Amino acid sequence: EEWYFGKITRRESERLLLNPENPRGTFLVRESETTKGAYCLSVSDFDNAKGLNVKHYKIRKLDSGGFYITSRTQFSSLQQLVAYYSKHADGLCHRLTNVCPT
Repeated sequence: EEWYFGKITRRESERLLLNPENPRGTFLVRESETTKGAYCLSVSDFDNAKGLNVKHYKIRKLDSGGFYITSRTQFSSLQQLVAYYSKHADGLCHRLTNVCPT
């Protein structure tokens, strides 16, 4: 619930995620703006050339009702997806480390 930001836009999610004191891996889950029914996991990242940046991963819907970023790793809920990537990056730009503040 804490990390579910609902109908926040892609750019508003970037504004919040790009706060300079957010550790790398700060994230939120939102409804996708461009794919109705899908969600997005937006994560803060960083590299030493470009600096702070946000990576967006579309979370698409399954026919069983599940969710997935890559079809190779499907979940029965967004809570299960968030718990999984908080445990290990498994291909994400970085492990989910902190829920995006306020």
